[PDB]
Amino acid sequence: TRECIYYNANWELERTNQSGLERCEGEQDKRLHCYASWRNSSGTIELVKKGCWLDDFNCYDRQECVATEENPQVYFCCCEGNFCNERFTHLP
Amino acid sequence: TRECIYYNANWELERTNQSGLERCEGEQDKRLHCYASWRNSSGTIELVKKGCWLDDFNCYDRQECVATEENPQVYFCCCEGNFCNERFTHLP
Amino acid sequence: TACRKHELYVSFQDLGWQDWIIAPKGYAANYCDGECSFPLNAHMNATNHAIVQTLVHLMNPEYVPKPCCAPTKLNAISVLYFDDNSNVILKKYRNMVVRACGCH
Amino acid sequence: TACRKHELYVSFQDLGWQDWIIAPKGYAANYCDGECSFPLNAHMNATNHAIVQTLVHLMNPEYVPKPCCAPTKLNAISVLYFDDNSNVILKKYRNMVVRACGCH
Amino acid sequence: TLAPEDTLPFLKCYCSGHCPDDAINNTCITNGHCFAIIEEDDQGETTLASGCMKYEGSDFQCKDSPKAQLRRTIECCRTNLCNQYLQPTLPP
Amino acid sequence: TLAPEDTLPFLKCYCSGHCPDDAINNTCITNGHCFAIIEEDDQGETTLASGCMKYEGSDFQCKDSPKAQLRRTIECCRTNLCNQYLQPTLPP
Ligand SMILES: *[C@@H]1O[C@H](CO)[C@@H](O[C@@H]2O[C@H](CO)[C@@H](O[C@@H]3O[C@H](CO)[C@@H](O)[C@H](O)[C@@H]3O)[C@H](O)[C@H]2NC(C)=O)[C@H](O)[C@H]1NC(C)=O
Ligand SMILES: *[C@@H]1O[C@H](CO)[C@@H](O[C@@H]2O[C@H](CO)[C@@H](O[C@@H]3O[C@H](CO)[C@@H](O)[C@H](O)[C@@H]3O)[C@H](O)[C@H]2NC(C)=O)[C@H](O)[C@H]1NC(C)=O
Ligand SMILES: *[C@@H]1O[C@H](CO)[C@@H](O[C@@H]2O[C@H](CO)[C@@H](O[C@@H]3O[C@H](CO)[C@@H](O)[C@H](O)[C@@H]3O)[C@H](O)[C@H]2NC(C)=O)[C@H](O)[C@H]1NC(C)=O
Ligand SMILES: *[C@@H]1O[C@H](CO)[C@@H](O[C@@H]2O[C@H](CO)[C@@H](O[C@@H]3O[C@H](CO)[C@@H](O)[C@H](O)[C@@H]3O)[C@H](O)[C@H]2NC(C)=O)[C@H](O)[C@H]1NC(C)=O
Ligand SMILES: *[C@@H]1O[C@H](CO)[C@@H](O[C@@H]2O[C@H](CO)[C@@H](O)[C@H](O)[C@H]2NC(C)=O)[C@H](O)[C@H]1NC(C)=O
Ligand SMILES: *[C@@H]1O[C@H](CO)[C@@H](O[C@@H]2O[C@H](CO)[C@@H](O)[C@H](O)[C@H]2NC(C)=O)[C@H](O)[C@H]1NC(C)=O
Ligand SMILES: *[C@@H]1O[C@H](CO)[C@@H](O)[C@H](O)[C@H]1NC(C)=O
Ligand SMILES: *[C@@H]1O[C@H](CO)[C@@H](O)[C@H](O)[C@H]1NC(C)=O
Repeated sequence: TRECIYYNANWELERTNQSGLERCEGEQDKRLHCYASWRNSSGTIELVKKGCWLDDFNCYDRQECVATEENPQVYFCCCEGNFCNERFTHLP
Repeated sequence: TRECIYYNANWELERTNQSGLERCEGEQDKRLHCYASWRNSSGTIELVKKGCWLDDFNCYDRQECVATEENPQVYFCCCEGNFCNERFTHLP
Repeated sequence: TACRKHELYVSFQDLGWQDWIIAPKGYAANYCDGECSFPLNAHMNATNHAIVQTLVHLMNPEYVPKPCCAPTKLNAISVLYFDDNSNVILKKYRNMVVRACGCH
Repeated sequence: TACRKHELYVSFQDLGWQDWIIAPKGYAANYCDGECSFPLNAHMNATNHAIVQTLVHLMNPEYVPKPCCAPTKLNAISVLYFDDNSNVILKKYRNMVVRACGCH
Repeated sequence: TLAPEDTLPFLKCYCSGHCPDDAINNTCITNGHCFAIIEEDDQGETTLASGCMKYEGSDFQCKDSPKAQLRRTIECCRTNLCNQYLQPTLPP
Repeated sequence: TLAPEDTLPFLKCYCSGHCPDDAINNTCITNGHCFAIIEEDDQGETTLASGCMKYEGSDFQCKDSPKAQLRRTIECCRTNLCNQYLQPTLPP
């Protein structure tokens, strides 16, 4: 019953939506999270994909989208809640 | 898509039909047979159960209901076809 | 050796059920046997988790065992058996014979 | 020893996929292990054919082997992986983690 | 309305051998039968076991041992905690 | 319309090792990919194999061997009978 902010830079590739509000759909008795993944390079921020995510251990009871990876190619953060795909940070 | 003659002596026990025409229902790519089982004792014939039967090796391409068992408690014969539950015999 | 549906005919006469089974007096209950090894082909029907497990088995052959050759499709058989009060009862026993196999 | 869903966390870092898997960097793919012996209880989820096979194994312990402790319920996991042209792609890989187990 | 092989768990069985992760005070919530097996493994030491069946396939697992290498006796009672006060003895 | 993991079998793969019961003139009708594995078992004798994948899980089975005890190389081509004229060689 979750809801995230769906964003996709490859909308023209697969004939999909570049943004919008995505209502989450998942299995029963299972939690549903939101995810945000972007590209950071020398102070420039370029979001690639935001949306829904199935049950995952890495984002249990997190109210914000904080990426803990130390300098990966694409930053990723998982958050449990409603509309937690609004903002993001790279605090490791 | 088969059809057999459904007969049951215990109709009052399970609130079912004592006779009738039963349309067979089985899995796809599988054959469906009819079966007839009765009680024979010193020349007396008393049918107990006639109806449908799933895929079975014992009644491949048999156009009649012939019981091959040598003097069992309840005679049984399996036949492949449509309305092959009409008659039966005890030729071993 | 590979994941393969073998043939096995089990007779109720030698299974002690000849007293309460009118018919059939024995059916073909094909048993599933073989081994599942990398790679898992098209005919060796496999799941994503089976592939992941058989890939983990590559690095750690002792911690995690290989997937198992287990049935994937089953069919029911009709059985006309006696009751406790010598009553004839027909029942379609589900999941009795094996139609296919695969790595689980 | 019994049919029991064990716990196993497999990390893509040691599986050589760290170059094309953005996240997750490792998921809990519980593996299924144990032994299936007569009788098969309520929690050891079993089929009619598994019971028939484990009953035939009683008389002939050499001809027919015992049923196998294999998964019965599986769940999908979301994976955000790279493509061949360095394109980020999300996919829900089905049948990845084990939720239950039983004798097959 | 609903099949007896997928029947809602109501029966209560007792627990000495086969004993699940969530049985409380050695009590299994089952839907089939209650069973008590007195198999003694090969070595003279004798064993005991009392647990809950899954109903599917119990027709096969509730008759006496037809022709098995060891000797076993399994009583299938459908009364709550009937396997409690049960001490079988293998017949020669 | 239909998922790519349950895609209709169309591709044609060749057959030297893993070879099904109904492949005609060593030809498998598949829906995933065509693969050719040159694993040599422990003993100096070397082996060869060419067959058809099931597409599900091929993403894992189509990269090079990450860290395995023996050495293997698997080329996943989607062209009809591409694994035919393929002779891989394990790199040191
Ligand atoms: C994209 O990458 C840039 C560059 O790495 C990130 O800027 C970084 O922002 C963090 C915010 O916590 C800065 O860390 C903090 O900075 C100051 C001292 O400079 C102080 O508040 C703390 O001690 C802490 O170190 C970090 O310095 C800064 N990096 C640079 C090179 O200036 C940015 O956050 C990234 N954005 C996203 C959306 O990932
Ligand atoms: C119910 O049981 C009775 C009694 O066993 C069956 O009667 C039997 O009918 C068969 C028909 O083939 C007879 O066999 C044939 O009989 C004559 C010689 O008597 C001859 O045509 C053949 O050489 C062959 O032997 C059999 O003799 C007869 N039994 C008796 C005791 O008279 C009857 O068929 C059974 N009915 C059903 C529906 O099962
Ligand atoms: C994986 O699942 C598939 C699909 O159920 C199994 O494929 C099946 O394989 C059998 C054995 O070859 C096929 O039966 C044969 O088919 C043809 C019919 O013209 C003929 O060669 C034989 O008379 C025989 O009946 C069966 O058709 C085939 N099923 C399908 C849908 O193609 C496969 O066996 C499973 N894997 C394992 C390891 O069991
Ligand atoms: C046979 O299938 C059943 C049904 O899927 C499996 O039963 C499941 O067993 C697990 C492990 O005990 C249960 O999880 C536990 O449940 C309660 C929740 O209050 C608690 O004790 C623990 O926190 C844990 O989550 C699970 O609920 C249960 N499923 C059902 C529907 O009752 C069983 O494990 C399978 N057999 C084998 C051998 O795996
Ligand atoms: C996906 O895209 C469609 C089509 O663009 C969205 O429907 C509306 O499209 C118009 C333009 O035609 C936008 O201005 C609107 O914002 C879109 N939304 C609404 C509510 O009118 C559609 O909503 C998008 N999302 C989904 C889930 O289909
Ligand atoms: C099962 O029994 C019902 C009810 O008896 C059958 O319906 C008809 O019932 C009347 C008596 O009420 C009989 O005289 C008729 O012969 C029955 N059939 C028809 C076609 O009218 C019903 O047909 C039986 N069979 C099934 C499959 O439901
Ligand atoms: C279980 O047993 C404990 C002590 O062993 C007792 O206090 C309690 O009544 C029992 N509870 C349940 C839920 O059976
Ligand atoms: C298979 O090969 C035979 C000879 O091996 C040949 O005559 C025939 O063309 C081929 N048939 C098919 C269906 O591939």
